[PDB]
Amino acid sequence: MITAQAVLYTQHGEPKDVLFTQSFEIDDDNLAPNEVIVKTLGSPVNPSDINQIQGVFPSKPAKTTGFGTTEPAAPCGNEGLFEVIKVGSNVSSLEAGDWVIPSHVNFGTWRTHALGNDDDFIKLPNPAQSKANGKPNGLTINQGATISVNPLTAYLMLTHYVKLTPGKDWFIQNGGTSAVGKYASQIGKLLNFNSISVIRDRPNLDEVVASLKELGATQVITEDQNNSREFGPTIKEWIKQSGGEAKLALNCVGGKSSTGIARKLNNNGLMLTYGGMSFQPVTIPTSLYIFKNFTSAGFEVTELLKNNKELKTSTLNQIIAWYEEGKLTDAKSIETLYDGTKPLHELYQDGVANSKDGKQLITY
Amino acid sequence: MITAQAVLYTQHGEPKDVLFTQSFEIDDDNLAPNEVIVKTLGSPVNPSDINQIQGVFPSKPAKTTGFGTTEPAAPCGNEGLFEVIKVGSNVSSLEAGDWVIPSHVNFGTWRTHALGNDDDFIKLPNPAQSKANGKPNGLTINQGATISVNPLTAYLMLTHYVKLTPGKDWFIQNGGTSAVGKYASQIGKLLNFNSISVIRDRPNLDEVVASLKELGATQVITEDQNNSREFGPTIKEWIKQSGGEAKLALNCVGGKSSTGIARKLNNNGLMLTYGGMSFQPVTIPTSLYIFKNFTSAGFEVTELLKNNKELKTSTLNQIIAWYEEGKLTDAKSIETLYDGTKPLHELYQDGVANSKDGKQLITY
Repeated sequence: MITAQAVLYTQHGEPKDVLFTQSFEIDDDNLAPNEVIVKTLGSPVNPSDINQIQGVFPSKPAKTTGFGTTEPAAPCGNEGLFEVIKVGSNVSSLEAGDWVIPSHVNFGTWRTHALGNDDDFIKLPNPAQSKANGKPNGLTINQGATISVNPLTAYLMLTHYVKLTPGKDWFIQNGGTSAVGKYASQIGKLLNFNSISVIRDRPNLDEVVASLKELGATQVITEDQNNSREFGPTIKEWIKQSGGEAKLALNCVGGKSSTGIARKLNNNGLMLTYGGMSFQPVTIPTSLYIFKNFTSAGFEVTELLKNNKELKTSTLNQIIAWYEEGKLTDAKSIETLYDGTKPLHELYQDGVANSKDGKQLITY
Repeated sequence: MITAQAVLYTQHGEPKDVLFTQSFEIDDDNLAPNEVIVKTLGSPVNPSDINQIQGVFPSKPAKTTGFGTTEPAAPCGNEGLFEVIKVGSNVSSLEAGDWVIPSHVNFGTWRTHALGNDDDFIKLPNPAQSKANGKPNGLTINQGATISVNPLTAYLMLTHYVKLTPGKDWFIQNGGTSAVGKYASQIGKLLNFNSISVIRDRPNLDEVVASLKELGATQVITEDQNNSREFGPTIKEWIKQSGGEAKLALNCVGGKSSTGIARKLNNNGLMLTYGGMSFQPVTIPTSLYIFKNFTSAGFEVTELLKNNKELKTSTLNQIIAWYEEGKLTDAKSIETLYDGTKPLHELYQDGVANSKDGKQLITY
């Protein structure tokens, strides 16, 4: 009998206030034919996880008594990497030792173990399988645990909405040093898309710029330069010389930044908003809508993929392969190991609180 | 040999400063086979007309000498009602006495007469023709002179982008007392679309509200109510009881107003921005994009119909029919009759200056 820990809440609110840790048991001698037991390897703290706990995310796991609680409680975390421990008599798609991620949202990944059906999971190659398949790299635990949200977000925003002509057309994005921003630069490079990354000014600007250009940003400018028309002419010349157009804007900041990148688009431009920096609405000049046929839309990967398994699968398969082939690199997470000396929910509360330091991965 | 007057400018700027009237001549004894001569019956002062004269607008008429000016000058006005007075030998589509509007922009409708091709015009039934064919009404001159932009704008925004289910679904619009707002309220009633009109508060609010409801607004609310967090439930209750959804917002104000009507849409809502007050950018909370799959787009009827004659014709025919059936009404213009005792351009200047008193129509 396995004793496991889950991070739960009985009511919505701030993670710092409502989270707690619940012990529960999994009977590993009592497996229905299609059931699978997994043990968590790592799961990150994402803004959408927090939004779920706050009660504002579109989708959230149902509160239930399934963890043996007194009141209905919901689990936390939408993504993470697990190792298959044991499978039921009718399970062929998975076996012990396999790496898996949840097949759907609301699984609850902030916990040590889970019991599910085989179709609750999507198999990733573990490093031994990648090596046997002749691939130059295996996935790391961070790469598997963070593969389902930010890399798919970048890929789908660049490919699913407007068709950029390879070698010619441009996308522009703010939050250039964010996780999704760095994925989009890399994917833009792989797809032969030109791009401008707008970033905040920093002490080590020259280093960040060179680093982002290495990742695949064609040009890197600061927010100041995004908003200066002393700097403006530089950008239209870039687009001019390429023979293409700026067709797509990726916004995760809002406010003045979103206006700035929106103004850089050519006619019939599309902006996708997939994140927002606090109390800043997306602010677009009326003239862009009326005269430049600008469109501003939203992107949220979990809603997009909810009833589109084929799209999820093909996208995920391409990200997995790009990691195996050394074509994509993740940003390093700050990893906190759960050794059982500190309550699991506290590790995740720290992760929420410290997310400003960088991506927080709780590992096991 | 016809003596004609045109309102013109040699330099962009305020109509206050730059407009003047020139005489020019039209030789009616020598028409090319496809040519037509029209006299102006009426043409309005519209926002875009003023914009072209200032120059801030996109598309303008080219500055030439064709009106016999001592310097290159441009004509003013894009909307107008004309009567055919004489056609060329190959003109079958039009006869003397026919009513026509320009088939394209940049026509120059602030003048007494025009010479063009038969394909520069679109035929409308004059009242004699409507009446003879048993129609309960014929077009007034104002209805004909203002039919090409605002009625088409309202009709197309309501029908061309999202399908509102009759009796059930809602659109919401701001600028509820604008010319387009009032057409949209009427068309909504005609097509069984529910609508909320948001309007600025006024000393005679009760009268305006009653008037808009008679035109076809289902509900009318103030910008204060639009801004009210606490009013949310009432509006949700309106939509729930209809068993429909709010699918479509029409924005011509920007700022807080655009925010307020955006928030009132159900998930997967579409906003169309077709106008904007002063400064104001379209301000949309990041959450609408990310959590409610909100889309905000533009509408400009000139670009939409630029190469879609079939759509323009189909739409125009419906507006014409409704005017004839007495099912659609225009807002009354302040009419200023040009009789030659005052320079033509001065009438239009007075029109621009007195624009806040209402739609200004210069008649002939």
